[PDB]
Amino acid sequence: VKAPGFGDRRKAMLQDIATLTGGTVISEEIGMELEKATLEDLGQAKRVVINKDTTTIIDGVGEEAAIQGRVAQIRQQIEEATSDYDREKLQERVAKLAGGVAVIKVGAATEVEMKEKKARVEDALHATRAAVEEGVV
Amino acid sequence: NIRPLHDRVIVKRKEVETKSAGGIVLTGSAAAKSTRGEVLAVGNGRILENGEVKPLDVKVGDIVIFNDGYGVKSEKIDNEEVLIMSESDILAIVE
Amino acid sequence: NIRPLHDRVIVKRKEVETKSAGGIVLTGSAAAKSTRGEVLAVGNGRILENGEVKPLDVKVGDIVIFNDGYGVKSEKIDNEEVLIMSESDILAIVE
Amino acid sequence: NIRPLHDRVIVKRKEVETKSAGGIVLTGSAAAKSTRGEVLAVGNGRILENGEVKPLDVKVGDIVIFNDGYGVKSEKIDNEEVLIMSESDILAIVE
Amino acid sequence: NIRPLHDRVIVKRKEVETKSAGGIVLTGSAAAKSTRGEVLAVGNGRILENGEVKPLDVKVGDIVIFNDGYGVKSEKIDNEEVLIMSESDILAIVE
Repeated sequence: VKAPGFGDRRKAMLQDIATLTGGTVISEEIGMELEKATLEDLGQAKRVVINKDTTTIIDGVGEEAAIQGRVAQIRQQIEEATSDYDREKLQERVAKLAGGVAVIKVGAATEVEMKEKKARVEDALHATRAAVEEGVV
Repeated sequence: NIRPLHDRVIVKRKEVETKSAGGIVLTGSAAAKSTRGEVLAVGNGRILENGEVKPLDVKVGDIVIFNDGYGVKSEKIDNEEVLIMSESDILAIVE
Repeated sequence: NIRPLHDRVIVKRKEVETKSAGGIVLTGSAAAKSTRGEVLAVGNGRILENGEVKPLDVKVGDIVIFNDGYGVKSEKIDNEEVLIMSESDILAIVE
Repeated sequence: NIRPLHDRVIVKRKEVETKSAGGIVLTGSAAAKSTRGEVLAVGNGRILENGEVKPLDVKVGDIVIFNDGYGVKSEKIDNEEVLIMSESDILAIVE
Repeated sequence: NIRPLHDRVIVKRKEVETKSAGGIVLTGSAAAKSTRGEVLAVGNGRILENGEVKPLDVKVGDIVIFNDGYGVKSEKIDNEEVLIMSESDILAIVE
């Protein structure tokens, strides 16, 4: 499969996968060669499923301390972010490493109803996040 | 075993050193391929114009410095890289 | 039968191995043409400047390592690929 | 200790002078590398066609002027750069 | 003092004339470099195939005409430019 991400985000994704599966990334700029790779440099998992579009890793073998440290570093990088796109991407990374990703698909007969119901659902999601964050009156 | 013909010598290239004049580690194109090897097989000798043959000056077991070029060939014997190359490309003998 | 002239030798290239250092099958440009062959016919010998002829050092039945190049030529005899090539291109004799 | 083979000579080129015809300091590409060196080791000699070997005309200890080329090779021995190059590239002997 | 080796000759290139066939002064690329020189040092002689050495025909003190080429080298000795080049590039001897 191909490595997700373009540029430094590909590095972030690969390093996160290595931490989750307990492996080591083989790269030129760190000082190792692919011919010198051994069993220790390969990560371990329980189930891996690939299809036409998506790849998932199930039950990665890794000590929780590494994941906690990595998500702490990612949270620290989040705290010093300006753009909304960057904070969204780093929050997605936190969800991948620590929690999960949930998708709500709106159903409607036509397109105008689709758009309005989607807007209402987005407003409800934002309001629920704010209410969880700061409380209600 | 493998024996050469005429004035060809089989050598095993030395491992490339990683530390140079201290603990600094060299990785990449800075560390070039070693120009030193141990002689493994030596042929009978070059054939002169008259017809007689003269034995080579180099002996098996010594370390020699050779000039890699077009005449130097790399072959896989005993699952190991060896160099089959002419005696004229041997430059000097260490010790 | 076919016999060469002077210092030319008939060899037959060995089949390229499909598995190397294990059961992994190698297919594509990685599997290069084998540099080992079986000698079939050997000529009388090279002609020296003075006039006499010296026999070759290689004998029919041995396994030799040769360099593919411009001098080496492929010829179709008796529905079988064989190589016509000079003795000076032979590098070493196995066993 | 390192000894050459046939007609190869081990030399150590002199340091490039900085002051030329006075106190004017020459720095950059104007100061060409020295073409003078000190011979360190000398091989047995060239091998003639008939078979006997003739000693070199250059002895260890003298200063020689050599012409750099493709055959001149630079190697690191005793953590010191030396030049391995054929006797035919020696032009003249100083004093 | 500097002595050559084998069949090399030390010559001193003569100054290019400024006036040609009259008082007209020639300046620029029209005035070609002089092809005449004064021999300074002559080596022992070219080595033969058998092993004997034959002395050069040119003697120190004569004026010779030589052709400039890749084998001709210019060296700085005694703060004076000299040419180190093989005897084969000598074309003729004046007087």
